[PDB]
Amino acid sequence: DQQLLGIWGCSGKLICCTNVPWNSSWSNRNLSEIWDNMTWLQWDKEISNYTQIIYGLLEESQNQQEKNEQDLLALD
Amino acid sequence: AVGIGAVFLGFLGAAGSTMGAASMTLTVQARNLLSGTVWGIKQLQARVLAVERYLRDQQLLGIWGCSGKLICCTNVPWNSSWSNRNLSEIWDNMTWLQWDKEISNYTQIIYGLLEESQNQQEKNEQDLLALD
Amino acid sequence: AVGIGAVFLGFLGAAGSTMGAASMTLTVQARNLLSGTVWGIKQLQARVLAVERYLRDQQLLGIWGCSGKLICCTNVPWNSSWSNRNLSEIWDNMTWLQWDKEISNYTQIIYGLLEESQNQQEKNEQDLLALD
Amino acid sequence: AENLWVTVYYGVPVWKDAETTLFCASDAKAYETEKHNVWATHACVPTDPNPQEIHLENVTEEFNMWKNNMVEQMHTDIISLWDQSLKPCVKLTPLCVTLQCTNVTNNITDDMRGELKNCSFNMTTELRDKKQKVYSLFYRLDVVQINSNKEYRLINCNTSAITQACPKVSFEPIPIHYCAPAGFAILKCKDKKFNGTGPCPSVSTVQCTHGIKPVVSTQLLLNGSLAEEEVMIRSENITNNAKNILVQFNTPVQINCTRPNNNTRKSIRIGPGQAFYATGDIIGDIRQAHCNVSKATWNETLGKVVKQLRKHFGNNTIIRFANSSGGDLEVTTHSFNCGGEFFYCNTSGLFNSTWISNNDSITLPCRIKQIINMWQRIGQAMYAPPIQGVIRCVSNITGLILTRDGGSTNSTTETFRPGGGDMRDNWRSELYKYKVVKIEPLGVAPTRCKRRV
Amino acid sequence: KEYRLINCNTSAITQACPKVSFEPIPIHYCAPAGFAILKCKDKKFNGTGPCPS
Amino acid sequence: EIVLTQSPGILSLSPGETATLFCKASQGGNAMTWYQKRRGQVPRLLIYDTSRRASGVPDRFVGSGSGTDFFLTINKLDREDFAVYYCQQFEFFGLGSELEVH
Amino acid sequence: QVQLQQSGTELVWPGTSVTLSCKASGYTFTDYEIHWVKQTPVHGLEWIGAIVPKTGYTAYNQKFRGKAILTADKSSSTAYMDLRRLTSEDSAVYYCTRLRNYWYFDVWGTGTTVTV
Amino acid sequence: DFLMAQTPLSLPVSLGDQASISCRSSQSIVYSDGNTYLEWYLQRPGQSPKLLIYKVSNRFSGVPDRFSGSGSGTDFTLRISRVEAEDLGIYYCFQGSHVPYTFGGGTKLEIKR
Amino acid sequence: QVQLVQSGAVIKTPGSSVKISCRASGYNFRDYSIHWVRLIPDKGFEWIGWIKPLWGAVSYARQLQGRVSMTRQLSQDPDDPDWGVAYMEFSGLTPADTAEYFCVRRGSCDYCGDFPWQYWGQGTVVVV
Ligand SMILES: *[C@@H]1O[C@H](CO)[C@@H](O[C@@H]2O[C@H](CO)[C@@H](O[C@@H]3O[C@H](CO[C@H]4O[C@H](CO)[C@@H](O)[C@H](O)[C@@H]4O)[C@@H](O)[C@H](O[C@H]4O[C@H](CO)[C@@H](O)[C@H](O)[C@@H]4O[C@H]4O[C@H](CO)[C@@H](O)[C@H](O)[C@@H]4O)[C@@H]3O)[C@H](O)[C@H]2NC(C)=O)[C@H](O)[C@H]1NC(C)=O
Ligand SMILES: *[C@@H]1O[C@H](CO)[C@@H](O[C@@H]2O[C@H](CO)[C@@H](O[C@@H]3O[C@H](CO[C@H]4O[C@H](CO)[C@@H](O)[C@H](O)[C@@H]4O)[C@@H](O)[C@H](O[C@H]4O[C@H](CO)[C@@H](O)[C@H](O)[C@@H]4O)[C@@H]3O)[C@H](O)[C@H]2NC(C)=O)[C@H](O)[C@H]1NC(C)=O
Ligand SMILES: *[C@@H]1O[C@H](CO)[C@@H](O[C@@H]2O[C@H](CO)[C@@H](O[C@@H]3O[C@H](CO)[C@@H](O)[C@H](O[C@H]4O[C@H](CO)[C@@H](O)[C@H](O)[C@@H]4O)[C@@H]3O)[C@H](O)[C@H]2NC(C)=O)[C@H](O)[C@H]1NC(C)=O
Ligand SMILES: *[C@@H]1O[C@H](CO)[C@@H](O[C@@H]2O[C@H](CO)[C@@H](O[C@@H]3O[C@H](CO)[C@@H](O)[C@H](O[C@H]4O[C@H](CO)[C@@H](O)[C@H](O)[C@@H]4O)[C@@H]3O)[C@H](O)[C@H]2NC(C)=O)[C@H](O)[C@H]1NC(C)=O
Ligand SMILES: *[C@@H]1O[C@H](CO)[C@@H](O[C@@H]2O[C@H](CO)[C@@H](O[C@@H]3O[C@H](CO)[C@@H](O)[C@H](O)[C@@H]3O)[C@H](O)[C@H]2NC(C)=O)[C@H](O)[C@H]1NC(C)=O
Ligand SMILES: *[C@@H]1O[C@H](CO)[C@@H](O[C@@H]2O[C@H](CO)[C@@H](O[C@@H]3O[C@H](CO)[C@@H](O)[C@H](O)[C@@H]3O)[C@H](O)[C@H]2NC(C)=O)[C@H](O)[C@H]1NC(C)=O
Ligand SMILES: *[C@@H]1O[C@H](CO)[C@@H](O[C@@H]2O[C@H](CO)[C@@H](O[C@@H]3O[C@H](CO)[C@@H](O)[C@H](O)[C@@H]3O)[C@H](O)[C@H]2NC(C)=O)[C@H](O)[C@H]1NC(C)=O
Ligand SMILES: *[C@@H]1O[C@H](CO)[C@@H](O[C@@H]2O[C@H](CO)[C@@H](O)[C@H](O)[C@H]2NC(C)=O)[C@H](O)[C@H]1NC(C)=O
Ligand SMILES: *[C@@H]1O[C@H](CO)[C@@H](O[C@@H]2O[C@H](CO)[C@@H](O)[C@H](O)[C@H]2NC(C)=O)[C@H](O)[C@H]1NC(C)=O
Ligand SMILES: *[C@@H]1O[C@H](CO)[C@@H](O[C@@H]2O[C@H](CO)[C@@H](O)[C@H](O)[C@H]2NC(C)=O)[C@H](O)[C@H]1NC(C)=O
Ligand SMILES: *[C@@H]1O[C@H](CO)[C@@H](O[C@@H]2O[C@H](CO)[C@@H](O)[C@H](O)[C@H]2NC(C)=O)[C@H](O)[C@H]1NC(C)=O
Ligand SMILES: *[C@@H]1O[C@H](CO)[C@@H](O)[C@H](O)[C@H]1NC(C)=O
Ligand SMILES: *[C@@H]1O[C@H](CO)[C@@H](O)[C@H](O)[C@H]1NC(C)=O
Ligand SMILES: *[C@@H]1O[C@H](CO)[C@@H](O)[C@H](O)[C@H]1NC(C)=O
Ligand SMILES: *[C@@H]1O[C@H](CO)[C@@H](O)[C@H](O)[C@H]1NC(C)=O
Ligand SMILES: *[C@@H]1O[C@H](CO)[C@@H](O)[C@H](O)[C@H]1NC(C)=O
Repeated sequence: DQQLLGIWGCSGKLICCTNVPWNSSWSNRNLSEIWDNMTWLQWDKEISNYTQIIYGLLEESQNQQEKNEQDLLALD
Repeated sequence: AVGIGAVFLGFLGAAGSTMGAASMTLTVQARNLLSGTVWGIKQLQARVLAVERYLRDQQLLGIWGCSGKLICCTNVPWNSSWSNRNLSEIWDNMTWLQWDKEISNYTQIIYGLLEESQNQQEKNEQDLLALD
Repeated sequence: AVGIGAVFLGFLGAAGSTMGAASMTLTVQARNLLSGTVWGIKQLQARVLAVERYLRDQQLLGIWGCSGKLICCTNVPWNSSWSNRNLSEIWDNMTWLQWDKEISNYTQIIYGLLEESQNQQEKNEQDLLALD
Repeated sequence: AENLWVTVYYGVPVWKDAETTLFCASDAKAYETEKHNVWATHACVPTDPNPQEIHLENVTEEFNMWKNNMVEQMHTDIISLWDQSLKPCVKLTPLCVTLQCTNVTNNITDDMRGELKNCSFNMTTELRDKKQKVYSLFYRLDVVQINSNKEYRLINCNTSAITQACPKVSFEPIPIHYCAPAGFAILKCKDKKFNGTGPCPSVSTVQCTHGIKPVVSTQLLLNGSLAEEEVMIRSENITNNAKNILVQFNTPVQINCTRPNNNTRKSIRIGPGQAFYATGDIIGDIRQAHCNVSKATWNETLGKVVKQLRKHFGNNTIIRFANSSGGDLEVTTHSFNCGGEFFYCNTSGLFNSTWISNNDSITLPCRIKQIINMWQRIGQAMYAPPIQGVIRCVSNITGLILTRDGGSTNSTTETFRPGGGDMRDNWRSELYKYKVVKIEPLGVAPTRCKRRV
Repeated sequence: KEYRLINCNTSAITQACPKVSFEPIPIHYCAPAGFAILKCKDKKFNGTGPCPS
Repeated sequence: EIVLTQSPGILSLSPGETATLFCKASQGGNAMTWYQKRRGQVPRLLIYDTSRRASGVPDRFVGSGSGTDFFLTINKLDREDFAVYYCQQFEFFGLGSELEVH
Repeated sequence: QVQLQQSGTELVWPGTSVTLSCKASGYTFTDYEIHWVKQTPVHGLEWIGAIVPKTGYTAYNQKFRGKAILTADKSSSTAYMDLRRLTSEDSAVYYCTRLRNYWYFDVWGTGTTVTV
Repeated sequence: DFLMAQTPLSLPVSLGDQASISCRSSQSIVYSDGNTYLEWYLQRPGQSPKLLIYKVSNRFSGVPDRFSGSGSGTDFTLRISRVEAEDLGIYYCFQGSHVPYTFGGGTKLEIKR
Repeated sequence: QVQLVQSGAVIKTPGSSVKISCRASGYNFRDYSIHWVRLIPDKGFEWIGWIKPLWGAVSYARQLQGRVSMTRQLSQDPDDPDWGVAYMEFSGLTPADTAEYFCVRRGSCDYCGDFPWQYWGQGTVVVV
């Protein structure tokens, strides 16, 4: 699990962000209802099919971020 | 003929110096912390106890604000009731052993304070990047 | 019928390519590094030797400036006496194996240089946040 | 720009040569065979299907089967599991006793010899105070004469202990897939022609080795993997003679082997809750075990190997064969196991030919021993239980193990003799395509970018 | 009249050491780190299905 | 087969000097082994694998050579160094070179 | 429309060098992996090699090792197979074909006979 | 390396009858995604190879449901419900799972009288 | 240490057969080869043959086949796993067979081959 976070953008932050938007086809739930209505168990059983897509998307997005940051510090 | 600076830079060499000059080495201590028919059982539980300790300390830093920096800061001020020592004297007068035996009662308060302070920092940073 | 890009992106697939194009994959190598009555002893010491290796490499990055970035920079310039190769040729001409056999003598100098440089960076950052 | 900055790279695809342990994995249909009658299922983890084996390009790697490891620890592990398959089994320490033996009921030839002896002896019972009189049959090759009358004994009983194999466990091979732990990789030379030393351009990595069935054959390695198109010969140094020559020939050649005798076993209770199996009666014709191969196939395959040899020994060269010179009984033959019972079977009907620079079969007779000391241990022996019925088996002969003679003093004939000796020749005929390498990540290289503050 | 033990035709036999006792002691089972153990605190629970408490 | 030929035959020198024994093989490509035999004594290996010395061998014995031409050079001849010397490849033998006290 | 516009039929000498072209037609060039199929009457079909259009990453069969060299033009969207030091076994029909990853060959070009 | 023995290598059969080709690999040619990437081709004499069967159960988009495939592990079976004059050419079992890719021998479809 | 005790000199008639033992001690006898080699004066050395005692797998020189015989005996006890006995029965004696014989063992390094014979016996001279 530490390696899965390490290949992602955050190592010890324990609360992260990224640069891939949420596909509304995954959830189509209201933003207000998800934080004040559901538990993590039923959230897991909802999003449990949409798995290993989001993982590879995080890998791809921050790989692209790594090459962009390398390019920006290479031009400087 | 070997030089005295090498055994100053040796493992646990700076245990007798002041803490301000002992700050100039930590990596040797950190590196020697890690790895360097019936008996292999005892060997093996010793090795996994060592790495269990290492992961516990890495996790205690990971829940804190600094992961690999090895020299950190935070956002909780020092309570003068803990120490009431001069700022000049602590870095050039005392060793780490007597510093540990001084502050050894004031333990698990500061730990929870670091946890609380950077939890609040996490929610503040989430709020600042949420409004943006 | 399977595609050639998949086995390009397979484990150790880019060992023959140039290093500039082999830069486009490291995560598969890193992931396959980690985990994926008498005999379980041998099993068990193999597993803990693997994680001992992994912790050694994570610690060598941790004492360096980068922990999870997997692509780093630093503040020590490249000595041209080490390589004296053109900048264009190294990324589009050589493989990592022959690069390793070229630079394999110049080892443990660069390690200590990284340690020294970012130790100096740590004390400079401490000084800058101390004056503020 | 011109201030080039060193940068690290973690997870560089790069390796070095190393030596480490392995990972023993088979298929789940070994676990379908239940109650641990299959050996290598206690420790042997179930495999996975579709194992990853992906190609690698523009790559030159030097291999060696002779300074290769993983045959060493495999030779360790097989004898280790062999001894793990005996500690549940039963000792025969009460059995070494005076044996009243005599000839088996047969029309006896005064000049030839029968190979079965009727031995009656005292034995313990369930109870201590009761002694009993029991008989069985034995081959000539396991009793010797002690000293009028006639009294024999087992040959091991002056010098070693002895253990019966449990009749639950079998001795057929199952394919062992060796695998490497995380942090290592296994390479494979995919070249067609590879004498066994030096570079191989066509390589590919793998996670687990292919199917390896463990055989035991002192000559004439059986059921092995065979070559692609040519017949290949491999060695370490062909001009050295005492080093062996491995011959992997292309097309498999069938062998039939049988013991035609109908065989009854008999249980004997040694003591409380003990057991012992022994050859009871033999129903039918007292016959002799043997093996057969096809004549013209053997001729054609020998023609192929003589075609392949003459590259190494001069093109105008006479090559002939001889039977093996001598030594132990189980190196004068090839020695195999069939249905859980061993055979030491004479091979002089094969290596007796010559070759010039220009429906029938071959039958060959066998012998059957019960007690063995395989790998030549110091006080360790092994009894083999008698099995029922009439046993035959069919195997694909795959390779040969040869030795050039020490021919000095103006000879053009360079005759060969088959001699195996070490089992590690048989093993090195299987893992010759592989080697183990250690991953070392965190390479380093200059580039043109400086870290900001 | 001559008797024998019943096991002695078919099995071996071991005396228990008179040091060791056969009284029970309470065994607390526990889970390693990474697992948890749950407990249904309901009054009525026939043994299958949901438990709210 | 492999035929060995030793060129110096009988080499007579004074002690303390250097000397060079030479051997020549029919087939090139393999290694060369050197043996010393003194008078009425058990022989002794000097050089194996054409450059490696045996146990108890002082490094005033230097073996070299390539192809078919192979060198056995001795620096600072001790009197005990004056003996008979053989070259062998696998089972074959040179006929022996005699180092003699001039 | 969607067609592998191949090169012309080549009638060459032994030992010479030649270049076979394959223009992608009617689709996106820079994503669909290009393969080459040898067709002799004696062996039938053989796999020559493969090239990635976007990165130029090539991999060759062991038979063709040094025999064929793959280049590609992202501008003219055209794969190129350089065939050097030709022998009579090169007298064959070379097929340009395309796939995407984990899928099949859908489009099959003309098939260019090169006779040595 | 992962070679394909294609039986038969030529199929003379009348019109309307079924067709069955057993192509057997050396061993498991299954890729790590579970799919046994075997493909079946049809090269007419004088035309390009049109794909019959990819992903053995599946069919080519446009090639009819007369065609089908089965087989696993080693033993593989192309099946055709009825053989036509449009079906003529050469059939191919093809290991499409690893580089280097291997073709089978091909099966020249013709008409037996 | 490695000790290679032969037996002493002996005189035999022509056409006879001689038997030479060689007792090796100080190492694991089941692991290394044993070579026989000879010395005729004014003939140089001549190689005889070799034996692996693990099975007694022998190989003889060509121009002496049918004449020489090599056997061995291991030490089978759990107390002395070191000493072993090689033999050589040389048959068909001629007066040209008057020679000194040696039983030798190779060196034990990693780059040691087989013919660089490190350890040597004291020599057994037979006159016919
Ligand atoms: C080179 O490679 C070949 C290919 O594998 C190999 O040949 C095989 O050898 C093995 C062992 O010699 C053979 O296995 C035996 O086969 C017989 C026949 O039954 C099988 O075949 C029929 C028809 O093919 C099937 O219908 C049937 O289901 C079997 O598959 C079996 O009778 C044997 O089983 C007995 O022995 C086992 C050993 O443990 C027991 O587990 C088993 O339960 C049986 O023993 C029981 O019954 C006995 C009779 O009452 C009794 O005496 C026992 O004590 C016990 O109670 C066994 O499966 C296999 O068939 C061969 N393959 C082929 C195609 O024939 C070569 O051996 C190999 N070369 C070398 C040198 O090893
Ligand atoms: C591996 O397999 C091979 C062949 O399959 C075996 O080779 C043969 O082995 C036998 C003995 O091991 C060789 O010797 C023969 O023995 C026969 C039996 O001898 C008895 O009977 C005769 C009278 O018949 C008595 O005089 C004698 O004292 C014995 O009591 C002999 O009869 C044979 O003689 C025949 O050949 C000679 C020579 O041609 C003739 O002069 C005779 O008249 C007679 O026809 C012979 O002596 C036999 O020679 C071997 N065959 C070959 C081709 O050489 C191997 O023995 C076997 N390996 C092992 C370890 O057993
Ligand atoms: C039977 O044939 C095999 C294969 O030819 C042969 O094995 C090789 O022997 C050499 C002995 O020189 C081994 O040593 C290596 O040799 C190479 C090439 O010479 C070099 O890389 C090394 O030696 C060099 O370096 C030394 C130190 O400076 C120099 O003194 C020396 O002259 C060389 O320049 C290295 O040591 C080699 O490892 C083996 N290879 C294998 C696969 O076994 C074997 O020796 C032959 N048998 C006999 C009995 O000679
Ligand atoms: C191995 O040797 C043992 C030695 O004990 C041998 O066991 C004995 O064999 C003999 C002959 O086979 C047995 O004698 C027979 O016993 C049966 C049972 O009681 C009788 O029915 C037999 O009588 C027949 O033959 C008589 C001969 O005159 C006739 O008169 C009569 O009408 C019957 O036809 C015969 O007496 C003896 O009992 C056994 N003993 C034991 C304990 O088994 C064994 O046979 C040998 N086995 C082999 C494979 O060589
Ligand atoms: C099995 O065990 C029995 C019991 O020990 C053995 O029988 C005994 O054998 C000895 C010698 O063979 C007998 O001694 C001799 O007896 C004869 C007959 O009385 C006598 O003439 C001699 O002078 C000598 O005393 C002994 O009596 C005999 N005892 C019994 C009870 O049978 C037997 O030899 C063992 N083996 C077999 C194959 O049965
Ligand atoms: C087994 O086959 C391998 C090749 O698959 C052989 O390796 C190489 O063989 C060649 C010629 O057979 C050797 O080339 C020679 O090199 C020397 C010096 O470089 C040169 O002077 C000669 O003229 C010749 O070109 C090459 O050295 C050799 N490589 C190695 C590492 O030995 C191998 O020799 C074969 N095995 C045996 C025992 O011969
Ligand atoms: C290789 O071939 C040779 C020649 O065929 C075999 O040598 C032969 O071996 C047999 C078995 O010993 C000899 O038979 C004789 O048997 C009687 C039995 O009493 C014995 O008294 C004799 O002294 C001799 O042993 C036969 O004479 C012999 N032939 C020759 C020419 O030596 C040899 O056995 C074969 N190798 C193998 C492994 O079988
Ligand atoms: C070996 O001999 C035994 C003798 O019992 C044979 O077993 C008998 O076979 C017949 C016919 O198959 C049956 O009617 C009997 O019931 C069997 N008896 C027993 C005790 O099983 C056996 O078939 C013979 N084997 C061979 C290969 O001939
Ligand atoms: C090895 O082969 C030779 C010849 O192929 C066999 O020689 C036979 O010798 C006997 C002498 O008793 C002759 O009667 C035969 O005619 C010879 N055979 C042939 C084909 O001419 C010799 O027997 C073979 N070795 C063994 C052990 O059988
Ligand atoms: C020994 O090897 C031969 C090699 O031809 C095997 O024969 C073929 O085996 C495959 C798979 O085992 C079958 O699909 C073929 O039909 C076999 N060919 C023939 C002509 O039967 C043989 O099975 C192997 N094993 C034995 C015990 O002979
Ligand atoms: C154990 O005893 C047996 C028989 O008493 C020995 O075997 C024979 O020993 C004689 C010499 O006494 C040899 O001539 C035979 O060749 C041996 N036969 C076999 C089959 O080995 C055996 O050597 C003894 N072992 C020990 C360690 O004492
Ligand atoms: C999850 O996906 C499966 C098939 O992928 C589907 O059958 C199931 O209904 C899905 N579950 C939810 C909660 O959408
Ligand atoms: C530490 O605390 C204990 C009680 O909490 C007290 O008795 C002791 O004196 C303290 N030590 C120091 C050095 O203040
Ligand atoms: C590496 O260094 C050693 C000595 O330090 C030298 O002998 C060798 O030639 C060097 N290798 C390269 C490739 O420069
Ligand atoms: C017993 O065996 C010997 C030697 O094998 C034999 O001479 C004798 O004929 C056999 N039979 C009898 C009844 O003694
Ligand atoms: C030996 O024969 C082969 C063909 O059988 C030939 O290619 C080779 O040149 C010959 N060698 C010599 C030295 O004549």
